[PDB]
Amino acid sequence: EVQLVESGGGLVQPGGSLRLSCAASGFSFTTYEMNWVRQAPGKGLEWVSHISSRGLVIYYADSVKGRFTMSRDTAKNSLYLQMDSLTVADTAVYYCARHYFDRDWGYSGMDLWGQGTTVTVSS
Amino acid sequence: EVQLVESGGGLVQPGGSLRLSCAASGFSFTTYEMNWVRQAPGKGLEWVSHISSRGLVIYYADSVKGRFTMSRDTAKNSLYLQMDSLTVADTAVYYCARHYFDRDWGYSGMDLWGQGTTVTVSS
Amino acid sequence: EVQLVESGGGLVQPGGSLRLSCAASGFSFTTYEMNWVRQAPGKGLEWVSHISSRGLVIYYADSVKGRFTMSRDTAKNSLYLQMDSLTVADTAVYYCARHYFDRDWGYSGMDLWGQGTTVTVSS
Amino acid sequence: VHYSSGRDLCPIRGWAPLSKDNGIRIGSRGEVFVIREPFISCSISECRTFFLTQGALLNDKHSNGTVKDRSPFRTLMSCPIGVAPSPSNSRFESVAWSATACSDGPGWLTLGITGPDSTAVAVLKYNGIITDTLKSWKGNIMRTQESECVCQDEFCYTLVTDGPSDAQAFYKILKIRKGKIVSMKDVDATGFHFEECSCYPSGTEIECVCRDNWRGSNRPWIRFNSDLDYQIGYVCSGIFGDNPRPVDGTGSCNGPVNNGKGRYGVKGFSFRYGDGVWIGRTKSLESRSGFEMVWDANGWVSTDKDSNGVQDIIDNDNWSGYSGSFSIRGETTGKNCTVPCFWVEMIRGQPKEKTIWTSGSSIAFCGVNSDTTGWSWPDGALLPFDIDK
Amino acid sequence: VHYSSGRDLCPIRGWAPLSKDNGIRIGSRGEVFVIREPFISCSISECRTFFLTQGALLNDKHSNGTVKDRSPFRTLMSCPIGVAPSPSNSRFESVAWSATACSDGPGWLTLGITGPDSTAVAVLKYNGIITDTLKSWKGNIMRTQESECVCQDEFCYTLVTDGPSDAQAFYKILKIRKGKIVSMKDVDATGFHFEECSCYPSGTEIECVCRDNWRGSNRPWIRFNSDLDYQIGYVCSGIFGDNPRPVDGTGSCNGPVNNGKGRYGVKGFSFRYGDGVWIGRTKSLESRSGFEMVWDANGWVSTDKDSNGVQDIIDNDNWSGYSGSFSIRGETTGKNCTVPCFWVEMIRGQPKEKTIWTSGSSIAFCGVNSDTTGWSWPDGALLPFDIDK
Amino acid sequence: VHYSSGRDLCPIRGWAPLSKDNGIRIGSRGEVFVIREPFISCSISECRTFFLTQGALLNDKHSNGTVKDRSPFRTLMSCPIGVAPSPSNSRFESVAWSATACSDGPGWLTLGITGPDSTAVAVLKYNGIITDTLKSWKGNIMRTQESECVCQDEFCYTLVTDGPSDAQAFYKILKIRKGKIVSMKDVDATGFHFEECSCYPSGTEIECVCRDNWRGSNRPWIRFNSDLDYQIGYVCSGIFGDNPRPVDGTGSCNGPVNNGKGRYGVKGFSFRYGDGVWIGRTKSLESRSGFEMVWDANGWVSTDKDSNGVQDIIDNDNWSGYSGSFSIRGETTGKNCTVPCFWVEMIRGQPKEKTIWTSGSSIAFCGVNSDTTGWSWPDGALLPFDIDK
Amino acid sequence: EVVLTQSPGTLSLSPGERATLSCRASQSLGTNYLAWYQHKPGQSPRLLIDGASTRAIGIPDRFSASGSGTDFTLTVSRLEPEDFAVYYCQHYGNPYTFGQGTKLEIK
Ligand SMILES: *[C@@H]1O[C@H](CO)[C@@H](O)[C@H](O)[C@H]1NC(C)=O
Ligand SMILES: *[C@@H]1O[C@H](CO)[C@@H](O)[C@H](O)[C@H]1NC(C)=O
Ligand SMILES: *[C@@H]1O[C@H](CO)[C@@H](O)[C@H](O)[C@H]1NC(C)=O
Ligand SMILES: [Ca+2]
Ligand SMILES: [Ca+2]
Ligand SMILES: [Ca+2]
Repeated sequence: EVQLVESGGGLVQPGGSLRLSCAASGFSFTTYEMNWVRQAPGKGLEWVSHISSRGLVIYYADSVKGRFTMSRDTAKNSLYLQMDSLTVADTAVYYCARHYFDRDWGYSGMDLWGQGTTVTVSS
Repeated sequence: EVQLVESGGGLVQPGGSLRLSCAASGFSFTTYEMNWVRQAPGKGLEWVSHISSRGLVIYYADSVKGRFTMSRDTAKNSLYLQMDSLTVADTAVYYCARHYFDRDWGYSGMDLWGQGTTVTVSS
Repeated sequence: EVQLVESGGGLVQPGGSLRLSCAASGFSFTTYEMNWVRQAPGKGLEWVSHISSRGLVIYYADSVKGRFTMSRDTAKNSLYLQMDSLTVADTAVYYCARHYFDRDWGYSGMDLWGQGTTVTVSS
Repeated sequence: VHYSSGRDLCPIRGWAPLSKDNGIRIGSRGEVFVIREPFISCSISECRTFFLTQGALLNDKHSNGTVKDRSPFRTLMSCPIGVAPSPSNSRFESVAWSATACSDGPGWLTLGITGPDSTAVAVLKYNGIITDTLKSWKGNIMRTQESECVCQDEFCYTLVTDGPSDAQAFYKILKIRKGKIVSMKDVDATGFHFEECSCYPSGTEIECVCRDNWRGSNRPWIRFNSDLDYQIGYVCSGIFGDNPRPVDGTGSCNGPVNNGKGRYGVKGFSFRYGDGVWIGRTKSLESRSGFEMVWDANGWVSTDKDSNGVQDIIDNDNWSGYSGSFSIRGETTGKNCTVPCFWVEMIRGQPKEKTIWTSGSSIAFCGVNSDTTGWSWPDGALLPFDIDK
Repeated sequence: VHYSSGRDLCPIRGWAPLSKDNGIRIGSRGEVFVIREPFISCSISECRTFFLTQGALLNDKHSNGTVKDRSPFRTLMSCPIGVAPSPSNSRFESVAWSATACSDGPGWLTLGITGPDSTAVAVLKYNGIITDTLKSWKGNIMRTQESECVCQDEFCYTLVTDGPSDAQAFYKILKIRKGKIVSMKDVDATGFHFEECSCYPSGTEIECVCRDNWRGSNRPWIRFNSDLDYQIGYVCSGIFGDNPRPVDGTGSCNGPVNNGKGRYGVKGFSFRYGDGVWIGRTKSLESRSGFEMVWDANGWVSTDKDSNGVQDIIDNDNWSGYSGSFSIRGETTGKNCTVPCFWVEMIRGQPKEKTIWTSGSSIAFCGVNSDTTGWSWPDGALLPFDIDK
Repeated sequence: VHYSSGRDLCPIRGWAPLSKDNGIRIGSRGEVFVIREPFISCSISECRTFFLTQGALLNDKHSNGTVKDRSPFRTLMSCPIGVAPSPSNSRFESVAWSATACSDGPGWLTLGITGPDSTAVAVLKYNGIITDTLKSWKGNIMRTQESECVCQDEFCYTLVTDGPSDAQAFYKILKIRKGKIVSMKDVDATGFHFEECSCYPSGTEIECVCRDNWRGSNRPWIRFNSDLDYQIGYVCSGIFGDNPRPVDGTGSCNGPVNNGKGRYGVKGFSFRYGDGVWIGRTKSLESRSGFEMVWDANGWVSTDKDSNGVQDIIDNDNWSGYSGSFSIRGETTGKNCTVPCFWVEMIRGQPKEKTIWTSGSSIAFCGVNSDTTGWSWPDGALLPFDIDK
Repeated sequence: EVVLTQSPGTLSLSPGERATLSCRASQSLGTNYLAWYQHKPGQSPRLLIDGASTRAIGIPDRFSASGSGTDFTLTVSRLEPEDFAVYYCQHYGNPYTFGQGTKLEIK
């Protein structure tokens, strides 16, 4: 029963901050690679961030650079996104997604997604 | 084909005595624990007596104490209840029931019941 | 495909003779015991003859003794019953039947029958 | 080192469990042969189980009507003690529908009978190399013990029967060395019937208890030495041993006691201790159900029905069958005496239950001079299987 | 060559993986027994896994209600290390529903208990030949370690329990040579409860850590020499080891610490190094889930809750069970130190999941004085099977 | 007797078939593991096949998605040559998702890596007893050859990689005696990439041909002696060996030749004979299909594309995979030359076909100086199986 | 002594919705020795729930029980017209007691 569950969405006045969490069950973070993806209202998907099986944070999108921090914790199997100084251009739905790196073929593709959480920024 | 069969019910004038028997098939009394239970007319169940898998008569209900003697016989796989000095308050249906004692978890619960026999006390 | 097939029936004037044969397939005569049985016109079955796996003719019915000779042949798996001095009381249907002798329990019973052949004696 | 002679049977107070197969419980999903008549024989380094297979697997289409014994497909095979008779565990021994086999310390001798009902032939092998053959002498089903033979001082001894199953038969003792027959003797026992003998070594002689299928409900015994001189008789107790049998009463040790239930029988055993006897017998008087071991302190010289202790092996609600005796010798254990042991067969299927096949499993016990207990060690399979529906 | 005496335990820093069965993953399509309580014992030439079978195969009709332990069908068998317990890989050892077995260098000693609840009997074999028997002395369920015994200088030592499971019991130490009992001693431990002891050799003595099912949430220990003189006590740390247990607090090494969660327990182990201790314990306080190894540098003389390093074996989301300790000796490795090792059982089925059966697999680790890592090695089966629907 | 040093490779003209498993053809109805990366290693008395199992059986529910390599369930096992990897034929060796193993005449050394992606640990065993451990030094996936190691004059040599798969990595040579590490050396190869090296003994040195996974389509080689002094380079021929590769052209033996198809690769091998070379390569430029053996008489000193004879092993319509090299030595055959041999893996399942699993079988050939032939020895399974529907 | 009080006294429901039966002790049980039995007139009782959580072998999936401390609850997810009986909670720890029962009839 492999699954992911998001938490932490809500409404924030501009300039604020939030802390989203993704909790996993059925597997371990010591072998798989994790991703934060988002969908804007009425727009297509956008890749936000990617972390490796080893802890290194390989990539951040240019729009969220300097304000977002991706981190994890393997003792509790949890993933965190700390976001600061929010803009009205960050209202969205967020998913945590999983994919793999093989040392013979390599980088299969995102085959497990969480149900997603909603965040809004307004007055 | 594990089963239990009761015998010995009937009508007794007050002050008399009876001897009920429960005959088992499919298993042995050298590993399982046995019980006499009863249902009054129009009332809920009442636990009467408990005997262990190695002879000790662990429990007798306060009401039947001093007048009821539980015993068994493993060579014939039979259980006996000798009841003496009957009261009008002993009209009932009697069942023999089986349960188990594990030395790692312990005392599962009564999962096999006999079909039951009827006894009446009146004039 | 264990089976038996009869042959040799027909019409014979009284005082004549015939030679009936039963051919077997699927098994051997070196382990099984064989029998000739008959059914008369409008009458129940009658046991005629019995031969043993060791080749000895154990039994002949009283009504047909001195006139009937049961024999076999294992190289061709065939059974023969030459009959002599026929009477009008020999019009019947004949079957060859098979049964077994076990050295622990013994003498199971006739479980395989041939389709049967017809013989008539008249003028 | 060869099994020597002169050592007596060990003092015993009870019987302790040795092995259990659980063969039909595993054959429900695994690959297990359809066997019957399993016996146990021990050598200087290991104990093995020999059995006769019908040539088919359990829970298969080919196991149809395997209640019949003589067929060109039976074979004699063997496996280690207490292990399921699988095609991956069994070692081929011989081609036969009747057989026996023992060891003389270093190696294995096997005897196996095959062929038609009237001209059967027994082949004798030593370590897999055919060394001798014998042919039927009375033109009737020729058969042997179906338990181990006794091999002492390099010589092995067997007993072989031929003739009718409900009248007088004819009996030979065979004395064999290193796989080939060196002597044989004709037993003259007018009024007796020996079948399926169980033999053990006592003193400087061989002691055997056999089965009577014509008119006896007690068991006959024979005793002989290396010159093939024999004493014969019946067990003299009033506690009868054969099934079917009459209620306990007055026995006799000069002739058979019929009392209405002599015809038919089962393979059994008794151990003699001076004047007393250990009798292995089933609990039911009509069927093959239950099994117990009875100790009778006058069982060899007196005809009374009283005993001195009973220990039970299988209760009255479960099926049993053949039983047999074997020995574990001082070259293995290291003592100055031979430890007696026995085994019991447990039959499932026809003719008593609703299936298309018949098979059996085994349990084995050995005697000890210390504290023991009595319980029930049944078969435990839940019939019928999938193929029976 | 026999396992001598005098060599101390060996200095370690961590634990390195040794073996994994993958037994329930293979039993989904292959032939694998339904086992439980698997332990590991090593001799001069090989290491073997002993286990107790219910007499049935996995994913079969006969595996129905195999949560119950005492039955006439359990047997003790053994297979090589790290191999699936198949009918084609296993060697029959004994008939028992409680058992233990060790080696004294050349050969194998086994002890197995069978019989009714009130008159159970333990049979002692050496290399497959029955050499001794013992009978219950208090008329209540008689039981033994379910892990290896310690055999040094040709003498083997075990501990045996008898009596109630929630009150005072009665305990014996048995000293055995070449398969037969030469001495035994009655342990007088008023106010204690020893069950399922795990024993290892230290110095010239034997060290055992046991389990309390009456009123303890820490673990009791016993130490004795070849004259059967004993010291007894409790583990003196405040980091409790039993299951269920309360939160960590103040410990005591003169008596049991209950704190409301003493009743019941699991088989466990601890290794003593001078003043410190290695404690093997599960991660959940109520269930049997997870497993970790804790190093406490004052764990044998101080009652504080502080520790000095934790390494984890199974994470908190997976099932565990029994655990035990064994040793690999200098006659095999060639050192002057004894290498300590442990094994963990992993239980699947009832009472916690929705099936008709209960089984277990195993993993095994050994201690090394070098760089190691911590990860998770769970069972990995995908329940329920086909028969459960 | 230990495998000495000084003997040169042996003169050959062609390759003769040695073994075939037929593993997936049997796993359709039998019990066969789901394996991958099978290699072959020989000792003084026998040749064995080592393989890495996913912990599941073929045609089962647990073989769902076995295209992924690193998991806590993989194990390293071994079976005799040419026999199906069954649970009843295989002997447990180690716990690992990357491994290697050789022999030094009398015994077996195994190395197996397990643990998380960032702190993996390699355990070194000699005859089943844990003797050493090593830990990752760069915090990235640490991996080894997946073919035999070379063991001469009691010392065994391996090469181990750590670091990125598409940039500069870091390499060590390990020198081991009787199971424990006695030395190691850091290879300084700025601008190179060694992975999955295949090694054989030549003269008084060890010769290895490796895999370039960063920008190379030819193969890099390393040569070293017992003091761990190394020479490095590339194969100097213009007949490229990696996969994928561009069309044949101008080669180079001072650096990698990319030509747009360097990234990625497969495990391969080449045998050096003075100035010439035997190159083992697949027939398709984009996929892993087919296999042939090419003889180039200037392949080690010249960069031309011309060759001097081709013999084919698998035709262009069938799947291949990894390939590797092993040796059979003069202590076994009795010559003064070392016989070179190779093996080929054949992969079925994902990512190229429509199933839920991935597995592989093997074939093995040895070199001879006599008349030979070229044919096709494919896998021959008929996919998909029952579980895939 | 543990006097097990079982509520509600009488329950009326239609076939298709969810039912809950509560069994509550007087002093806290020191264990999880509480079992649920089902009794239908003209038959011997039947074990439903064992150990206050584990379910007996061969019993449908609409039944599930739980609870702790002093409060225990049995729930039937979707009633079916054959599931109307009397339900008893029993404590086979110490001391031995039975409940008085809850009767489930048809609306
Ligand atoms: C057993 O054999 C009989 C006789 O050939 C046949 O009628 C019957 O169908 C068979 N039963 C099976 C194979 O189930
Ligand atoms: C398990 O056994 C019980 C009888 O003890 C039976 O009611 C149930 O159907 C069995 N389940 C199986 C064989 O699936
Ligand atoms: C394989 O596993 C996936 C879940 O990982 C599941 O959706 C799929 O149905 C499984 N297929 C089979 C045939 O087992
Ligand atoms: Ca008789
Ligand atoms: Ca406790
Ligand atoms: Ca490349």
